[PDB]
Amino acid sequence: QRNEEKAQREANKKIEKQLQKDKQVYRATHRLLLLGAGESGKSTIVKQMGIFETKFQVDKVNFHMFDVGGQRDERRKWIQCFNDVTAIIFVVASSSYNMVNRLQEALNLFKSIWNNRWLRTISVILFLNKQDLLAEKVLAGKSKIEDYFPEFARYTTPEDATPEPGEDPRVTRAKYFIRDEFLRISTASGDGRHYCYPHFTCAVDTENIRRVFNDCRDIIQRMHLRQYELL
Amino acid sequence: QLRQEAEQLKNQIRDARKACADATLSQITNNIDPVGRIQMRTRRTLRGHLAKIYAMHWGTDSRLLVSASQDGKLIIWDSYTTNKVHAIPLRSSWVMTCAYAPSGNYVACGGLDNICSIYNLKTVRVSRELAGHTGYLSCCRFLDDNQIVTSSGDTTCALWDIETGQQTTTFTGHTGDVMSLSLAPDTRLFVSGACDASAKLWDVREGMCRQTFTGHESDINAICFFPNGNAFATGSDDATCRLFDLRADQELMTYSHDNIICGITSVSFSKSGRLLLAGYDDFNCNVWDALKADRAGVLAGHDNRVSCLGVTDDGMAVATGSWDSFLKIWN
Amino acid sequence: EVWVVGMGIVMSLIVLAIVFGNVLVITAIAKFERLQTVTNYFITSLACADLVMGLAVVPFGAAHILTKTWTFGNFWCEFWTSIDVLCVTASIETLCVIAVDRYFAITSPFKYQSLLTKNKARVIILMVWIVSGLTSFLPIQMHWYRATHQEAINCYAEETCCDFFTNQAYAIASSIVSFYVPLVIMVFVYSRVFQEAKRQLQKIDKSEGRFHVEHKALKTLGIIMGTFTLCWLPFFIVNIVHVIQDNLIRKEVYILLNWIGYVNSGFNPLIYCRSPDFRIAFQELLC
Amino acid sequence: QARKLVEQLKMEANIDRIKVSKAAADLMAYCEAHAKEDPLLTPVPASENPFR
Ligand SMILES: CN[C@@H]1CCc2c(ccc(O)c2O)[C@H]1O
Repeated sequence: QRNEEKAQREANKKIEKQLQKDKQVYRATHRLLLLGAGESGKSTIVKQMGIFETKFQVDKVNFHMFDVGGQRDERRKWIQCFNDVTAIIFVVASSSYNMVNRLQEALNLFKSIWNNRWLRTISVILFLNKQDLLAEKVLAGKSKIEDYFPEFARYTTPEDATPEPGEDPRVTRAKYFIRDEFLRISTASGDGRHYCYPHFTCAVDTENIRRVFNDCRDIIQRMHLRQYELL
Repeated sequence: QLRQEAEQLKNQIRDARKACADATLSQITNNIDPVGRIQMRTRRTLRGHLAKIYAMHWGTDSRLLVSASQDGKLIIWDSYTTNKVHAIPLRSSWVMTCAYAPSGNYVACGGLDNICSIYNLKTVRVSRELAGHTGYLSCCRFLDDNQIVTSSGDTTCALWDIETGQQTTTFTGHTGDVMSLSLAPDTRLFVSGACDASAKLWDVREGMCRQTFTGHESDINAICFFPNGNAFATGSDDATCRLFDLRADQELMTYSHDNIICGITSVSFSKSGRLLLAGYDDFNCNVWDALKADRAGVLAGHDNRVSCLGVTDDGMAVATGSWDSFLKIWN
Repeated sequence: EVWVVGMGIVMSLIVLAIVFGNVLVITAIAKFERLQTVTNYFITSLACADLVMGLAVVPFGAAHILTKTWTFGNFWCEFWTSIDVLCVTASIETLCVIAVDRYFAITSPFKYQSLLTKNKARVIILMVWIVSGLTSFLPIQMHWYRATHQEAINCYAEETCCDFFTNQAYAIASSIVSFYVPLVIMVFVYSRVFQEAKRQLQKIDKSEGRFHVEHKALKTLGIIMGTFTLCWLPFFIVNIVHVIQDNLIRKEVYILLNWIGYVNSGFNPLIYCRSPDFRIAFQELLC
Repeated sequence: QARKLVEQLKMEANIDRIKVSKAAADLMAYCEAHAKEDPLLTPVPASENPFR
């Protein structure tokens, strides 16, 4: 009779109430994808702050970072699952310009992620890890960046920049060239929907969580400002 | 070395298929009257999913269906009364497949985490967490109440035993990432389409591949047997759907149009096999007349790409689960 | 008369434009599930206010102007005036609420999801409509807006003449509730939004200056605020003045500025419903 | 690993096949025979429609 209908309606109401309660939490949290090459510093960044899930909260905001080991392959068919994440955190070792080039492989990966059809709105937060090792390599004359990257010979330091309080000009040029390659890749195919935020991080830094928080805030602010005809 | 032998065998297989290709499906079915225009309307819309949906599966009775969404929720709907019977939470938010057991008592669920989860509806807790895969798990189907076959990111497809939680047999020998699979009506054979252009056919009992088909030119995202069990249709990313045959290995008919360029995400057959409903990335589905390769209708109404598709066992309703968080049951 | 017909044609065109735009936006929001959003509830509240405006007060007022007399009852005059005040107050308050929603979404992005929800958006619209009703119907239907001077009491006694005569207190309170307070709120929130947009543009120029990577923000804020200000501020200044000064403002100027304020209801969907989603919805529905 | 591939190719190459005409005839015959029992091919009466 109608007893079954009444029971089904009660179950539906309870399920809907639970769904709203869970939806509050789901909309109150932000999902991030940690996607970088192996041994590039992903483990260090995870420690600082099939699938590895790390949840950290800053300023009463829930961030849910997801790092995927998976299988080493270039297809990345699972990348379409992350078309609704707040941002994609890209960790790359900038000191691997001479090692086997690892930097060229990372640039190709960044270009593939940037031009992906599903990731046409997700901004990318870029971490240029192992900064100290890059400085040590640059100071030593064993390896020349111009040899591995021919464009470095014609490159010149930016007129406007932010050099460190104690930094050599040579390592400054190296770091800015490494950043500028990724920035050029980001800008060439960009349409204003998603930007790239490069950061010169080190294994000894402690404020990378603040940097990620600020970049996420900027990402959401720019999304809101672009939804309306502003910015 | 063995490369010359492999090339000779491939050439022999191609020559045999050409020798068996005397006629074409189009020529024989040309004299048949066209199916005509089919108009479908959303009889029931199911709402309650917080985000995008990747899978759905009808029950043995056409009343119940289970849908998997990246919310971490596995909701079992009642199609007739648009009521949520169950809303199963998930350990991992990322889910890429779901399955509803023919017995109606068990539900499978797997995602980016390599584990496959089996839930007990009549008792809602994880009966068994089937582990052993390496890549992301892609599809699940229930051979029976105790046996389940899974396809994961790695090249291997595995047949599991729920009671023991171990791989009874493993179907390997493929190249790409396996994306979808479909069981035979007799539950003795199944196929598997993958990112590789090939779509092999596997024997459950023996555990060895029998035939392979390489008609496509891109990744295969969906696959489904003909109701006869003697043929199947695959959905690729090349904006083409092809109907293969088990008896004659060569592809029979191809379903494509110049206007559409987006890939196919999900395919399914009607009860009589006349209509090949296929989901697309153009935010709408297309109903293909299987015997003529002529479009018979358009299933529009989804705000995002359709990622799930299924036709009831009775053949009465067809439901599409898109990245738009809402199901849509047509008729 | 040739001159009389022309005003009739212009007012008929105004009515048609208002009704068409408002029904278009309302049906676009209602029919399509993708167009239902927390901001879209405020948008459809504004659309409903403009639609009831263009259906009730614009045509009856046009007939009153053309006929130069009120053929309906005195109760109908009071009802029409109350509906007019209700529509104006609801429309302007809803515009202010939309501005506040945009300010909260831009300035406080992390908390924006928590502050505004589907359930919490309904209360705000209900609050706006209750405020507008308390501003309009109560001082009019309870006869608190009636003036005391000889002309007003002579007009009110006659049932054939329907003109607006208001007291100092009611005019000041109605103006403050309807326009001036929402104007201040809009100015503040849009100044904050402009500052945020300029700051983000400066950050973008810092990050991607050498590569090609606030004209647009200025244009959008101009089309949003200038149209709202130019439509209603000229009416409200004289609304205050003709009560402060008993002879400064003539009736024809008052009515002309009131209708210039009215046409903002028609202009609203052009300003606010211009996203690609609305464009696609309008193209699908109209064709 | 090519030995496994060539063995599989040899195993799957020695199978019996029928002409495309026979398979197409079987598919057409099945579609014609089971056309009546298809609720999507032809709309069902509103009384017989569960969803309606
Ligand atoms: C009859 N016309 C009315 C008279 C006064 C008035 C209007 C609109 C909003 C207000 O807050 C008002 O006080 C005008 O539309």
